[PDB]
Amino acid sequence: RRRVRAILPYTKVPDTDEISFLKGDMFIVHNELEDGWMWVTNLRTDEQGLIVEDLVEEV
Amino acid sequence: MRRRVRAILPYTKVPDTDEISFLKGDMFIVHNELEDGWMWVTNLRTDEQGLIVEDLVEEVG
Repeated sequence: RRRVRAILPYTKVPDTDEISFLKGDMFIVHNELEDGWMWVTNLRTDEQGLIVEDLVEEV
Repeated sequence: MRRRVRAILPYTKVPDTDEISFLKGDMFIVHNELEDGWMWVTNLRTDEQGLIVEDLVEEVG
């Protein structure tokens, strides 16, 4: 919880609500789901979507 | 991973069950789609995880 930053880029799986992102991107966490998933907002693109904890780090 | 769906109508869970209550407009992240028409999801407004019927939701985006 707080603001997390992508440690690597990521391209979403089609037909899911995952969002693609680039390394360095900052996110605000809205919900922390089971199995490391999170519903967030990417501050660069303003897109809302799912991202996994394995690809981000606390700021 | 997967997708988000939205409630088109409200629903009050049967007491003491794994169903969850929700309001029209609530957004859910789908974890499992059960062949019996139900699904295991998480309500993003309440953060509750449980069962909901697919007939009360619609696809988003």
